[PDB]
Amino acid sequence: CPLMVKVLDAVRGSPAINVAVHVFRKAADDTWEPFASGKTSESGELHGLTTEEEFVEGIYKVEIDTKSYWKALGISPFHEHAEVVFTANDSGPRRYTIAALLSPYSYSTTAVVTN
Amino acid sequence: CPLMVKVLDAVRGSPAINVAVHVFRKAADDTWEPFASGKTSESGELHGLTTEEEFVEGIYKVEIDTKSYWKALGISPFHEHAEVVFTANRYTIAALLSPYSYSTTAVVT
Amino acid sequence: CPLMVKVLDAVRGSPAINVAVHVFRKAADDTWEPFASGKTSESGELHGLTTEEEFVEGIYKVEIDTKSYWKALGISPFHEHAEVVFTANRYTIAALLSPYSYSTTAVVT
Amino acid sequence: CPLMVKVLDAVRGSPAINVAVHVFRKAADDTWEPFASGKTSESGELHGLTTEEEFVEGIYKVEIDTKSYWKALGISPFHEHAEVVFTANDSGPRRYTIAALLSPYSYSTTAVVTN
Ligand SMILES: O=C(O)c1cc(-c2ccc(F)cc2F)ccc1O
Ligand SMILES: O=C(O)c1cc(-c2ccc(F)cc2F)ccc1O
Repeated sequence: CPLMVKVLDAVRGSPAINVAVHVFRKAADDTWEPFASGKTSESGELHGLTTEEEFVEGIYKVEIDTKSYWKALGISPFHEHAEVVFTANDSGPRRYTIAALLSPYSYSTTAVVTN
Repeated sequence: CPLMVKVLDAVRGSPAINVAVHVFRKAADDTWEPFASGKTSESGELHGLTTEEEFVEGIYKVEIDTKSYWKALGISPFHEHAEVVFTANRYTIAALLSPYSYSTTAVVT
Repeated sequence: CPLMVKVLDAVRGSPAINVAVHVFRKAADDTWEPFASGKTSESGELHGLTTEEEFVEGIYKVEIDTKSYWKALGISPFHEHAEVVFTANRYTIAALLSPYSYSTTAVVT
Repeated sequence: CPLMVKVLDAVRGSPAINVAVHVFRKAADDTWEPFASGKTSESGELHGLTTEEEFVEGIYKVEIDTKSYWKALGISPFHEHAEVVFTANDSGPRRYTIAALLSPYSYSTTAVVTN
């Protein structure tokens, strides 16, 4: 599994469950094409987005729909969403985990990149 | 000054200086229109982006060119940039930068 | 002012006001001795902890009473406090607070 | 496994491997007693610190030896270590993951607490 997303909730100390995630890939003509989407599980994880074959070199945008998450919990947050934009697989294939930690007026994002 | 940006470097424990910042406002047709831009100062701060008059309610995007910042230091970064997207309904957008990670917070006072 | 502390609230997007901060210096016998203390201001800042004269090289501990802060808001927090331990060899110790998480950074200029 | 520690490296985008972790428990007389210790694996994780039976109610300090980690990589970091101090199991037993994200002049810590 070459692209995984993990989301945690810094207010509740829990995984962030059922968070919508949209992934896009920058096309030849510089527009963002829909690549893959899904939502985080009970463990705050989203797997199965893509395959090794499909996940070619490119610039990818991972959009985490944080606003809808916080709104469902009764919190009016600051951000519309958390976007993570990165070049992937430009010196051959890697496995990426995009991790986000969410608070209503703040988020943090890191990537763990392995061979 | 209703909107300011502050950027810090988590590797060096310093302001992140001369970092390009571009701000956009969402247009009626769902396009991002150029609003304001600047480079962070010696103190890692960017002031004077806009005025209370022009900073009306709307959806805004603040894009921080983190890649160029790391590249000028000879450090390979993960992200293409750091984007902060919010509805304006004083705003300080702060970002703390590492090569493979960033945090962003809004202080609204 | 060689040492200042700044605390922000990540739930409200605001300075964290009236937060108790205690600073200690490590003694020769490996004990923590009381050095300086204060409460954060309306801007979430604590200045005037010490002087250049007294702020000599050594190991320092900055303890931020985050538990009391959340408790006064009716929010059950995870941590007892936030501790920052460093060797002093201007220092701004910043902390960004959530109920189950905090981040701390040092800006040294 | 009721107490786990996970450590990531924000400079390299990798788990933080072989990081020393010391856990203490506040004793009756207000001193910190050695509870458990170990070091993070190739995945940046430390498991097997304690058992359900031993991990009673109390105030625990988890000390992550970040300075030694950064020094081994040629970086002179700001902090001596990252300390996480918390009351555990005070409304019955829980499972705790203490997560840290490390940069030379900054760290972040969150806890994920489950039943
Ligand atoms: O599985 C993980 O890698 C994980 C990670 C975090 C976390 C903590 C701090 C941070 F800045 C980002 C994170 F994704 C919090 C909890 C967690 O379980
Ligand atoms: O001026 C400020 O508001 C400031 C802020 C930080 C900081 C710390 C942690 C974090 F997640 C984000 C930040 F921008 C670090 C240092 C700092 O001076």
